[PDB]
Amino acid sequence: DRVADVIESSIGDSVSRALTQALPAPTGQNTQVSSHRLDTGEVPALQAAEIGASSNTSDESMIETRCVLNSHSTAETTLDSFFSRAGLVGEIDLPLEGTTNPNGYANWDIDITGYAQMRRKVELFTYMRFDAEFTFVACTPTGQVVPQLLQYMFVPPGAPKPESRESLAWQTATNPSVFVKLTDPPAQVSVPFMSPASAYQWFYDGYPTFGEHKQEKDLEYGACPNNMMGTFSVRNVGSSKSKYPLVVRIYMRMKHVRAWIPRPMRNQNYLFKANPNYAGNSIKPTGTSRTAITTL
Amino acid sequence: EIGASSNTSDESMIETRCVLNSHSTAETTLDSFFSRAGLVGEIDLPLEGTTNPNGYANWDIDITGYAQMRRKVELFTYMRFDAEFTFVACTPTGQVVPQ
Amino acid sequence: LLQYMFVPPGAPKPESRESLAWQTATNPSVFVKLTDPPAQVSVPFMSPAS
Amino acid sequence: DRVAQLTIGNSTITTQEAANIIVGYGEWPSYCSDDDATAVDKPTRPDVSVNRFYTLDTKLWEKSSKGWYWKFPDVLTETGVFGQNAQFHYLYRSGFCIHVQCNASKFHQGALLVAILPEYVIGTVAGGTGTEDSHPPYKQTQPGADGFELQHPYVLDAGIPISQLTVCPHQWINLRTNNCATIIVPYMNTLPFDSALNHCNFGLLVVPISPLDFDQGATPVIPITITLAPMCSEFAGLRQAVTQ
Amino acid sequence: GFPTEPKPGTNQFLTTDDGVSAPILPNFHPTPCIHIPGEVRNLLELCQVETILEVNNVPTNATSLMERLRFPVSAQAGKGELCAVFRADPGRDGPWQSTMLGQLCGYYTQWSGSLEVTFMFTGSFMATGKMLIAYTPPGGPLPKDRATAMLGTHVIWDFGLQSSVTLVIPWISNTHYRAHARDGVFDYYTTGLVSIWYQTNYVVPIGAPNTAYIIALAAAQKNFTMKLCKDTSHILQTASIQ
Amino acid sequence: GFPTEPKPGTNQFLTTDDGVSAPILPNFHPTPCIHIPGEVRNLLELCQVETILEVNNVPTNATSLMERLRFPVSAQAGKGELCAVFRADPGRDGPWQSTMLGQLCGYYTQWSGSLEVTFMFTGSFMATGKMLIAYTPPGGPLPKDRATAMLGTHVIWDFGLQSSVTLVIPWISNTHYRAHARDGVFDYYTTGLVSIWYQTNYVVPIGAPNTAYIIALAAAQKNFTMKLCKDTSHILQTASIQ
Amino acid sequence: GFPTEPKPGTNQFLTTDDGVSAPILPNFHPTPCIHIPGEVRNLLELCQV
Amino acid sequence: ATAMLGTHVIWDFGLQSSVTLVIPWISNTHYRAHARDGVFDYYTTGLV
Amino acid sequence: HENSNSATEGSTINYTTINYYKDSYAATAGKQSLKQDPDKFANPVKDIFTEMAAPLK
Amino acid sequence: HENSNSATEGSTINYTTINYYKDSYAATAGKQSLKQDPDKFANPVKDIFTEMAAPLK
Ligand SMILES: CCCCCCCCCCCCC/C=C\[C@H](O)[C@H](N)CO
Ligand SMILES: CCCCCCCCCCCCC/C=C\[C@H](O)[C@H](N)CO
Ligand SMILES: [Cl-]
Ligand SMILES: [Cl-]
Ligand code: NA
Ligand code: NA
Ligand code: NA
Ligand code: NA
Ligand code: NA
Ligand code: NA
Ligand code: NA
Ligand code: NA
Ligand code: NA
Ligand code: NA
Ligand code: NA
Ligand code: NA
Repeated sequence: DRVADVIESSIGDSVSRALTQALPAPTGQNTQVSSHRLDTGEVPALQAAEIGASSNTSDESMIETRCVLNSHSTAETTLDSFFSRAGLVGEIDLPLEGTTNPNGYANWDIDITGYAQMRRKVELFTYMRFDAEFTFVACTPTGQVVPQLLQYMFVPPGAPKPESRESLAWQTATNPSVFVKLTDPPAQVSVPFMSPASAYQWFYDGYPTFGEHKQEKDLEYGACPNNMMGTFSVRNVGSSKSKYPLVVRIYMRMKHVRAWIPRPMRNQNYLFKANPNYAGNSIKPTGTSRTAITTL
Repeated sequence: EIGASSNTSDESMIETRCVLNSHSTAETTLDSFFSRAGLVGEIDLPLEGTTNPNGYANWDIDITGYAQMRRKVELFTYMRFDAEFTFVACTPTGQVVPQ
Repeated sequence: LLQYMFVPPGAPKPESRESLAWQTATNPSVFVKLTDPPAQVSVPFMSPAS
Repeated sequence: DRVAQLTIGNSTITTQEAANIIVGYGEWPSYCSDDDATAVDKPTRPDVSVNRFYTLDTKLWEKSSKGWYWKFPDVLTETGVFGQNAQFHYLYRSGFCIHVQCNASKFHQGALLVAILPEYVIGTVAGGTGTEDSHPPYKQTQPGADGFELQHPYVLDAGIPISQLTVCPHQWINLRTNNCATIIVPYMNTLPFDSALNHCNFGLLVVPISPLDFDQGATPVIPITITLAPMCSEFAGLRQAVTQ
Repeated sequence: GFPTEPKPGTNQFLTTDDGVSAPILPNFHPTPCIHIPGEVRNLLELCQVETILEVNNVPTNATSLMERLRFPVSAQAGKGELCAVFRADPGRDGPWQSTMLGQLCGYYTQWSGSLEVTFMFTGSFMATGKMLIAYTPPGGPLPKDRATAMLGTHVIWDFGLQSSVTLVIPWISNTHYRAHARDGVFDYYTTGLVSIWYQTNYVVPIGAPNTAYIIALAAAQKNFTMKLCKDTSHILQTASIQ
Repeated sequence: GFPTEPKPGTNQFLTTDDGVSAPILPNFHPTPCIHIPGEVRNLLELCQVETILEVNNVPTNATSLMERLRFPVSAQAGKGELCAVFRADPGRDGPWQSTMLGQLCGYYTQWSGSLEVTFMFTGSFMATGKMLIAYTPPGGPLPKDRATAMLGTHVIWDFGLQSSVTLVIPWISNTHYRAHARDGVFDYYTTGLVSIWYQTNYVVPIGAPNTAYIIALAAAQKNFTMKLCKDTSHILQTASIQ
Repeated sequence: GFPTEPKPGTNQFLTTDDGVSAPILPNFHPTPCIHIPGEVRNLLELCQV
Repeated sequence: ATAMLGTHVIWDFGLQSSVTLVIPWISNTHYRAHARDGVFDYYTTGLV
Repeated sequence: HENSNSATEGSTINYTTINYYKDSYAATAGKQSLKQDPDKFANPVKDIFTEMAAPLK
Repeated sequence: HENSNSATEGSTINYTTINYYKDSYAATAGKQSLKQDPDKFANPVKDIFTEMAAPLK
């Protein structure tokens, strides 16, 4: 009734065959007693790195070990323990006089790739899914706390970005906004995972649009819209110039973190936001160097 | 001409696969849409001028003075609801004063 | 507004007010105003000895 | 265990000096679930006509070679029936079985690191000084089947250490031990399907960590050939053929 | 008193925070709710209602605005001539801006689901013809001819007693959701292109008009969904409203 | 209202405090999570993956950086000559800085557990030889000769079909955990020293290279653990990132 | 929010107050406690020596 | 690069001296008459 | 108990809200039931027809 | 009850969190299950081998 290669066919299997399983490991593995072993045929110490797998040799087979009941916790190395720590990811200036946002408002493009510490950590993984907690610390350039009322507004991509302090966009009929005084403790808020993808990508090896990819448009290489969450806008809630110069530091704490595919950790200094460019004339070694290989 | 939208489905227009759609429809409920504070009034109490210069003002309650909020609600003819009013006060420079 | 930061041995100690170390991507930090009540925090037993 | 045969489609690979097989992240390629999918149109699963071994260009290993790389969905977009489907369809999905082969003699020596780096984004030297925000050209980000040579292998031309590249599915070709590396990669991306033209899921890196060497008289031409086969290929969103 | 410790976020006024607030009128009881027809429970109910799609968004003249609501079709030369073209993108500047779906989209950052466009032929009873409406998924440049357009999702429409035909723009995306597509980088979320071609020709007898019009109505399918509220790109106000 | 009494710590913003915060988007639902290969659950999973250890961290030249990844071995004079030496300290400046383990350590103040170093011989098939890799626990100065190095933990490696050998640096410490070792007082937490010696000699026939290289790969054992998060000693940035 | 009313003593820092304080290190686990001779439980143990 | 698009086998020299290329029966007809130049080239098997 | 004076009192829809006052109109917006009636606006025809059928018979 | 919109919804890992809002992505990070899969990156070999054996047979 039906061709055999179609019946016995396996095209369509949606379940991923996994060769490994995640086991409970709340503490470091214990060490078991070991005695001398003088025999042929069994060679724990000999490996073959070509295979691409790490050595499975254990302490017990290399030396005579005692019994150690290891009760050291492995909890502080979970993804949440590692990433759930607020760090600086943005900094906005609202000076009185200058060429940088001198009209009492600013539009910060949401991108946590502007600061090395936070950036290097997250770039340890290729993909990451998480909720976050944003905290906004505001004050003057001297650290002085001033009696000023500010308005922070999240402008998702597509919404109208304010063009002035008195822009109509500040009506926030739908965008989420926060009104705080610099005298109040830093505003804090919870953000969900808002990407149209299943996770954010710190690395996107491709282009966002089709067509010819000429020199002028190489600016778009590695730009993934699934990571472009919109803009963060700030302003003096008023219609006149503020009496003080302001600064807003943005901190981010990740929660409910999932991460996939680890990568080599940043080796060279960061230069730009949208890419991994490095100074070709100042390529420094990963670490420290010495005089001779036979001397410390 | 009948006045009813097309009832044609994807399945009858092309050969489709099976997709188990688990995308929520919660954010398009009326409460999700309208339960977001927006500017509906603005009152000035200046020191010198021709607009409420005697230290008091009477704002006629009408949420129809601002376009964003107004356009949303005018999507429907009738609406019944409770509301939460928040009053943000400060000087014209955004300065917080002990008043 | 002040910033207190706990720098465990091995972490980079700030060399200036604008040091990059103040990013506290991993070190625990506390931001307080002198007008707020004194900052208070709990610390565990963090010695490698018992 | 040193010998092996890989048969898929109408192609068969043989080897008598292998070093086992690596299955990237411990997962075999599979088709897309009905709950992981979004595109509603029924996909095409050409099977045998696209899931077979394609042998791309050969490279010459010199005593001074730095290393090469190939972006993957890409290397095949202009070859066989796989390429045609990748051009006619908007959406593509598939795993790969990569087999890098390079043989010498019992008197030659050297070691190649063969690794798979997902989302392998290329960076530039930034004009040397690091003040110029330059970007890699199309010819370098998507080199095609001819692959591309690394200019600064130590940092993988992306500011990251090659010494840690082993956290990725890899294998080595140590001439005194084996003459080939086999790595099986599942479909990895944050989406169930994606464009085979605009996006390159991963990159294949072949880099000499221990320089090739031999005494004068032994054959000096030591090639490195790349053979690869798609697995569980699925395409959707049919239209006219698009090259890029 | 009971030991407490206020955290960051204290005193802030979050526009979208859903908390409790002191009631101004104790024991107040609202007017009973009579039964009123046409109650809406979810905005998706509106996204499924077809509204006129301005495919002919060309005339800007003061007197010619009403003609953006329909596009012409007429006797040709029989070489599969192109009739009309437009992007299928719902929340993008263009034809979809005249639809209720396009307007509601403006209030959400992302959407997902199949769309549908119904074309109604308003020619005379004696007029005949067959058209080919094609939908070209992403990556496919605007088809140069019918032979290229027919390679994508399409439907051959035959004019007859049933005046309309429905082109379903199936949800064919790489991502689960699409953010609004704009020129440049966000063109990553483009849906594709729609193009009407003459399958055969607009045929008519003597005594019947040589030009008739088609009205396109667009809406969403049952699997359509939207998420992440935001404000529409436009604010209908210039100066203070008096 | 309910009698309360705010305590010290009120209004402070503790970077690592794990509390609740008002959600900005009510009823928002995230994109479903597809299945993605290579998911990480704990960083210790990465500390067990071997990465190249730069034992030959001597060349700093622009063109010679790739040679720090492997060190030479060659025909000697047969007097148990020294080949290479390096500290076993994971989170200390030196060879371990090139490894993933060394990098992840930088993020933790303390660690505990056995370490392992696998040496892969990349000479020719005709090349033979036996090496003695020794690990000298704390207090033991850099062994002056093989006869002194062999008094500590060691392994005699014989080159053959199995190209590699694994030296296990057993956890031999006085304290349960070790903080990162540096010069001076913190040298209290030193792990010891590793040194490769020629057990016999690198022998080869006519026609085969007189110099071959060894590649060292290092990682942690199953009993390895880390605690007390901190920032890495280095920040890869000089001026603002544009 | 929930109606509250702060009383006198608010914000004060009492040296001997035994309250709760935010932990600086989440999921941190201290070094196990080995057995050590001469453990003291109460100072009165010393007043008798 | 063109030959590899058909049925093939990559042969690696080693202890096992030989390798077998199987020329699978891929025909339109159930049987093939002897192929000659000209019209009967209709029954050609292919090329190795 | 508590006053039943919210705007949604007597509605064929269930709500999960929080409150601290005696007047229920002070309660949070809460979560709600996800029922929908597309036909009310999209297919308000008297004599319903199938999609397989020719609308005008 | 409460919205199930946290980033870890539908994960083969258990969490103990605290929350005061209807949206679960606002909950604390909480404690989590300590499962690990080293082999996924350290031993992703098709045909696993013992440590007592000679890797290449
Ligand atoms: C007053 C309300 C303010 C609300 C602010 C909400 C901010 C939400 C930020 C989500 C940020 C996700 C960042 C993830 C990825 C990076 O953008 C990309 N890797 C940059 O290339
Ligand atoms: C200090 C207590 C202040 C209390 C303020 C209570 C304000 C209550 C406002 C109810 C507003 C209902 C607005 C509804 C409709 C608009 O007025 C009309 N569409 C205008 O034409
Ligand atoms: Cl759109
Ligand atoms: Cl150390
Ligand atoms: Na799957
Ligand atoms: Na072994
Ligand atoms: Na091991
Ligand atoms: Na244990
Ligand atoms: Na403006
Ligand atoms: Na419909
Ligand atoms: Na469903
Ligand atoms: Na500094
Ligand atoms: Na309130
Ligand atoms: Na009171
Ligand atoms: Na009191
Ligand atoms: Na019908």
